[PDB]
Amino acid sequence: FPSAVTIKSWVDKMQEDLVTLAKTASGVHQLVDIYEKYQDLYTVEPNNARQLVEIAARDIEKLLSNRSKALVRLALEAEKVQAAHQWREDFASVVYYNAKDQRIKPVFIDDANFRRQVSYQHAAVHIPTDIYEGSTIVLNELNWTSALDDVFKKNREEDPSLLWQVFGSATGLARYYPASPWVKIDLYDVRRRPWYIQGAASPKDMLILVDVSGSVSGLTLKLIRTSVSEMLETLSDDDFVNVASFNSNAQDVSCFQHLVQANVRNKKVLKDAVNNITAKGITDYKKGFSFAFEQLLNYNVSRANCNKIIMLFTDGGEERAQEIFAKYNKDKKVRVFTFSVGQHNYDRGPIQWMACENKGYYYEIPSIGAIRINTQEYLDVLGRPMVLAGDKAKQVQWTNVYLDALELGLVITGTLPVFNITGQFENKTNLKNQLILGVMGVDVSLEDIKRLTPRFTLCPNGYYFAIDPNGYVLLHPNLQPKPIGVGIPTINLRKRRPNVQNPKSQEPVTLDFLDAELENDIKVEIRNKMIDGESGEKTFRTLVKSQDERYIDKGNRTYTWTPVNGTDYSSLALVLPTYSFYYIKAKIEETITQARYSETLKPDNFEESGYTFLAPRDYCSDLKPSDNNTEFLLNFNEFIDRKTTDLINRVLLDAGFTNELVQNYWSKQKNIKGVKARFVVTDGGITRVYPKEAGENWQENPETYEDSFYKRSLDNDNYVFTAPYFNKSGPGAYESGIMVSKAVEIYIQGKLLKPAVVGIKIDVNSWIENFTKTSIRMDCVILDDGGFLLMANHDDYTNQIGRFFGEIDPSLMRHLVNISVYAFNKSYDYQSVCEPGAASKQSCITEQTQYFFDNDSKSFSGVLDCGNCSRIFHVEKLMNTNLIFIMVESKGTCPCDTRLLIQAEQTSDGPDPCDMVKQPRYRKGPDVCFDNNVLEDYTDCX
Ligand SMILES: *[C@@H]1O[C@H](CO)[C@@H](O[C@@H]2O[C@H](CO)[C@@H](O[C@@H]3O[C@H](CO)[C@@H](O)[C@H](O)[C@H]3NC(C)=O)[C@H](O)[C@H]2NC(C)=O)[C@H](O)[C@H]1NC(C)=O
Ligand SMILES: *[C@@H]1O[C@H](CO)[C@@H](O[C@@H]2O[C@H](CO)[C@@H](O[C@@H]3O[C@H](CO)[C@@H](O)[C@H](O)[C@@H]3O)[C@H](O)[C@H]2NC(C)=O)[C@H](O)[C@H]1NC(C)=O
Ligand SMILES: *[C@@H]1O[C@H](CO)[C@@H](O[C@@H]2O[C@H](CO)[C@@H](O[C@@H]3O[C@H](CO)[C@@H](O)[C@H](O)[C@@H]3O)[C@H](O)[C@H]2NC(C)=O)[C@H](O)[C@H]1NC(C)=O
Ligand SMILES: *[C@@H]1O[C@H](CO)[C@@H](O[C@@H]2O[C@H](CO)[C@@H](O)[C@H](O)[C@H]2NC(C)=O)[C@H](O)[C@H]1NC(C)=O
Ligand SMILES: *[C@@H]1O[C@H](CO)[C@@H](O[C@@H]2O[C@H](CO)[C@@H](O)[C@H](O)[C@H]2NC(C)=O)[C@H](O)[C@H]1NC(C)=O
Ligand SMILES: *[C@@H]1O[C@H](CO)[C@@H](O[C@@H]2O[C@H](CO)[C@@H](O)[C@H](O)[C@H]2NC(C)=O)[C@H](O)[C@H]1NC(C)=O
Ligand SMILES: *[C@@H]1O[C@H](CO)[C@@H](O[C@@H]2O[C@H](CO)[C@@H](O)[C@H](O)[C@H]2NC(C)=O)[C@H](O)[C@H]1NC(C)=O
Ligand SMILES: *[C@@H]1O[C@H](CO)[C@@H](O)[C@H](O)[C@H]1NC(C)=O
Ligand SMILES: *[C@@H]1O[C@H](CO)[C@@H](O)[C@H](O)[C@H]1NC(C)=O
Ligand SMILES: *[C@@H]1O[C@H](CO)[C@@H](O)[C@H](O)[C@H]1NC(C)=O
Ligand SMILES: *[C@@H]1O[C@H](CO)[C@@H](O)[C@H](O)[C@H]1NC(C)=O
Ligand SMILES: *[C@@H]1O[C@H](CO)[C@@H](O)[C@H](O)[C@H]1NC(C)=O
Ligand SMILES: *[C@@H]1O[C@H](CO)[C@@H](O)[C@H](O)[C@H]1NC(C)=O
Ligand SMILES: *[C@@H]1O[C@H](CO)[C@@H](O)[C@H](O)[C@H]1NC(C)=O
Ligand SMILES: [Ca+2]
Repeated sequence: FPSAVTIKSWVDKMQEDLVTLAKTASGVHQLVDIYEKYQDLYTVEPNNARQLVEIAARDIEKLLSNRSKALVRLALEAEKVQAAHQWREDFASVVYYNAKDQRIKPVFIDDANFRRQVSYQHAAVHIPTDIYEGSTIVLNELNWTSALDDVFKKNREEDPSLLWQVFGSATGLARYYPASPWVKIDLYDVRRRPWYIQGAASPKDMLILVDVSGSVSGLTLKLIRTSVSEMLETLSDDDFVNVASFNSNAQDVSCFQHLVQANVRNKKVLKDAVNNITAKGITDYKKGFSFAFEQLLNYNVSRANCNKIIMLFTDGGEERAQEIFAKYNKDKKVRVFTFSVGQHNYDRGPIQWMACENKGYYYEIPSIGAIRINTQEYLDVLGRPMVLAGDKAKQVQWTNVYLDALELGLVITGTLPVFNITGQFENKTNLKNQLILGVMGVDVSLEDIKRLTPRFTLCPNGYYFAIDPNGYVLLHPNLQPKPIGVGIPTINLRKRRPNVQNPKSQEPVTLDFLDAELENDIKVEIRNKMIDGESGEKTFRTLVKSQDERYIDKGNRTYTWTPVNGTDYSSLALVLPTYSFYYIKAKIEETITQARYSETLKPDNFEESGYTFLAPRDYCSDLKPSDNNTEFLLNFNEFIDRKTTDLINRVLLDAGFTNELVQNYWSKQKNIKGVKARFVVTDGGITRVYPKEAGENWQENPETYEDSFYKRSLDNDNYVFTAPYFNKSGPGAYESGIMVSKAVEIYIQGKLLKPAVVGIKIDVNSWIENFTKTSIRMDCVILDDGGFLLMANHDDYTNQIGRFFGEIDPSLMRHLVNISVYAFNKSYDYQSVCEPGAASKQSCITEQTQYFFDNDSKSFSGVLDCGNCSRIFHVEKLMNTNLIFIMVESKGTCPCDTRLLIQAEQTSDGPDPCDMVKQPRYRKGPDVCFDNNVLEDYTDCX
């Protein structure tokens, strides 16, 4: 039973230790004087936030205008060549490429924009392996499409760095220049690609009715459970659905009861509802359709207000529901596509009738295999209103982000339909002009937009970002490839085969603005203002998740936004802290001075300067080191010695200042008693570790803007203690020790600049030795921001260093959150890969529970009562630093091993989507839309 004055005097002894050891060993107060002394070699220039945003909006506008324009050239030529064709029937005269293996076998160049072998002299062709022998529908369309060869080749010379041009086509071919070898079974139908089903129709309020009566059971039900799952893959993220069965009565076997958004997530609820359909009852078709036309009302919701589709997966029946379409379809504004599946011997008579009265189109499905071809030809009917406005339907329609099939990265496509002009201005009988040919696509990699958005003048905390009218993400730096979505991934191994590659999931990567950052009632008000807003900034105190999900910091974010002045399929946001409005412009003028700076950077001097490491960056002719930063550093010296424009000027100025911490403050100390290894990480990407012997175990990412502790120490105005991983793979441990950090504030003529982070990596053993000799002059735990053990007595805990305290003594920690200090948050990360459960690596949703300090008052006294043992806590925060000191009495007396508070990530389901739809997230759909011309002429279907 200790006493509070004696404890607080003893905490203030450990406070004055770790602070004074930090100020002496790190050259923090010495390095400011280095930055103060050289008042020259600067002109500190502002960022201005705004002026950055309007300039970077004009380049993202011109990039989508430069490539977009090319689309018009491919659409104008493709149609021109299509008029003069004359339909050859025999083919004894053609020579294309067939990229899956007369034909061509050309030369290949290893090229680096494509990261792959390209040709530049031919287009390649992908004919899906369901189709082909020479069948003169395919073979004739290789004829006129060969003309687009000159115009594909034209646009590389007009503007380089174009990625894949592509003409998709309604018969399934793809010509794409540059020609390249296509990447056991290759499924890949181009007509079901999100970039085709997007610019091939207008958005869609679908409603799927599924006959679940007693007559569908058997084969013809199993084809409906497959075909709805193959139907819903043809929906973009502007399209809405619902799935409704009918039988005796009617019901929306989905758990939604109205129309939903057809996200990645909301389509998964439907694929578990459809796969648990039972089959029993009596068909009636009158309680069914009258439930279908009510759902396509409900204006209450927030539908898209466009092509209304009722799709029908019945088997058969003798019921023309004539009393219903006269009730609801007098104005003929609901297209009804009807499918009739399986090999039932029923009456297909009425089902053909329902679709040819209601501008529909009857389809038929014999078996599995016809499912992929039939449920995509339903978009040729929806293109019928678009072709009748061919002067003004050629807008450009950009697709929201998805992974390329050729292995390029995240790419965004621009699409434009190509329509059949073969009589026009002469007009003509005009027989089948009411169908499109295909869609021209032009890719942009998001790296090419990131080339436009420089992330190296703003503090590593600052970053650009961009939101598309459905409230999803182009440039938030928390995206990364790998698909996202859905929940706990159950795979049984008791069902698979020694066979097929388990297909590649054409799903797009749609991250929500509320699920990249932390959800807050201000950032909602930002997004709903940013999604259509004209201009606005807001400065506020938020929770900022740290880059590795250990920690939560609290800082001031001043961010602003503006729309793209051209297209409206994006709007940008430059994000800046309050201490990053001013940056350092390098300005070096003597040419001897920067020559001496280059001397320092050579690897010959690591005994004198130490282990210097130089972050991978951009210039003319270099690469990305695969951990061989030594190879990058030698290549970088070859850049200087050939030189004997601002990144090259900054790093040379940065090395010259981090030199004078070594040769003037660390060379005069020479292996201090304590510490373990001094380190300096700056922006400019020069991280130096002084001794170089155990500094080879510096296991951190040398790119400083991706670096996990550099960003944290800029926010806090004091010492930050990081706690290392436990086991981690390897020796970061006792062998490594724990770290200290403090950013470096600079006082130029009334301004605030924080360029550098200076740190110490504390020896674990020597700081044990003070900690126990101070106690002779009881169960003590040093515990940081986040519940991680830094050190402790009792020596069963020192085998744990860095493990979260909830897996040590949870009864303290479940208590300690319940009395404030420390609170938490729980966010979701949609892209974390984990292992599949029970019934190798794939994507899943993980929870992330991150603990952090709440109030002030660094004195928390209180008593814990579990039962029949009680014990007394004295929780004391150390001042001017990031630490809690806890005095807990006697593990010893009887335990309470109830459970564990567990950090790290746990595989979980998402939020409840049945409740998430109720009050959904504000959004705005496009404005065009095309439906119901007077002409049309519906006399096909059949
Ligand atoms: C915990 O262990 C540390 C060793 O890793 C000890 O740190 C050293 O303590 C010395 C005295 O406490 C300091 O000496 C002082 O150094 C300054 C500048 O170097 C001189 O101006 C002072 O004259 C000198 N003191 C005297 C009496 O001459 C060491 O600088 C210091 N090491 C560092 C890196 O700061 C801690 O003392 C030890 N904790 C306790 C409570 O003993
Ligand atoms: C599609 O393929 C056909 C052939 O499979 C191409 O037709 C060919 O077109 C060229 C020029 O239009 C013809 O050349 C002509 O030759 C005659 C003599 O034979 C000459 O008098 C003309 O001055 C002209 O040079 C060629 O004969 C013709 N081939 C056939 C079999 O008729 C057509 O060009 C292809 N389409 C595209 C867009 O490339
Ligand atoms: C663009 O639309 C036009 C319609 O104006 C399409 O032209 C027609 O295409 C069909 C293809 O089935 C041709 O039918 C074929 O005619 C030959 C006679 O030479 C016959 O032997 C075949 O059995 C078949 O019936 C039709 O002739 C043709 N119309 C004309 C005036 O030539 C054209 O196909 C569309 N473009 C594309 C790429 O689909
Ligand atoms: C959405 O639809 C519901 C129907 O479920 C509407 O609720 C009806 O509102 C009228 C108002 O004229 C009342 O007379 C009815 O009694 C309501 N129905 C029920 C079952 O109570 C609702 O008004 C619609 N609009 C909104 C915004 O919710
Ligand atoms: C596109 O951006 C331009 C400027 O880049 C905007 O022009 C502004 O026009 C308003 C009034 O219409 C003026 O008050 C501003 O001074 C103009 N801005 C500039 C830069 O001078 C234009 O408004 C933008 N387009 C739209 C549709 O808002
Ligand atoms: C990264 O690249 C450098 C090349 O400069 C490697 O350094 C050489 O490594 C080999 C094998 O370990 C040694 O035999 C040489 O003596 C090293 N120096 C030179 C100048 O060749 C370094 O080992 C590479 N790192 C990794 C992890 O592969
Ligand atoms: C994330 O943590 C913040 C910590 O501030 C939570 O915000 C506080 O929540 C409590 C209880 O909900 C309120 O009493 C406080 O007034 C809130 N403070 C502020 C500034 O809003 C927030 O609720 C947490 N969010 C989640 C999803 O856990
Ligand atoms: C726009 O296109 C022209 C045409 O080649 C090109 O020179 C220019 O660099 C493009 N703009 C940008 C920002 O790349
Ligand atoms: C139907 O299947 C779904 C998905 O597995 C499940 O949630 C639901 O409980 C099932 N219903 C019945 C009656 O088995
Ligand atoms: C935001 O700025 C104010 C004024 O400069 C400062 O006092 C405050 O500490 C900052 N907020 C945080 C969370 O640090
Ligand atoms: C990780 O550390 C825990 C200590 O709780 C230990 O039980 C486990 O075996 C370690 N794993 C590896 C791979 O070393
Ligand atoms: C923990 O917090 C909850 C929520 O405020 C409260 O109901 C409960 O009483 C607290 N626990 C104790 C032991 O007071
Ligand atoms: C923060 O929590 C502690 C818990 O004891 C309390 O003493 C302190 O007053 C709280 N601060 C505020 C501002 O409520
Ligand atoms: C605590 O006391 C109860 C009776 O009040 C007794 O039955 C129980 O065994 C005791 N448990 C411990 C752990 O002391
Ligand atoms: Ca039936």
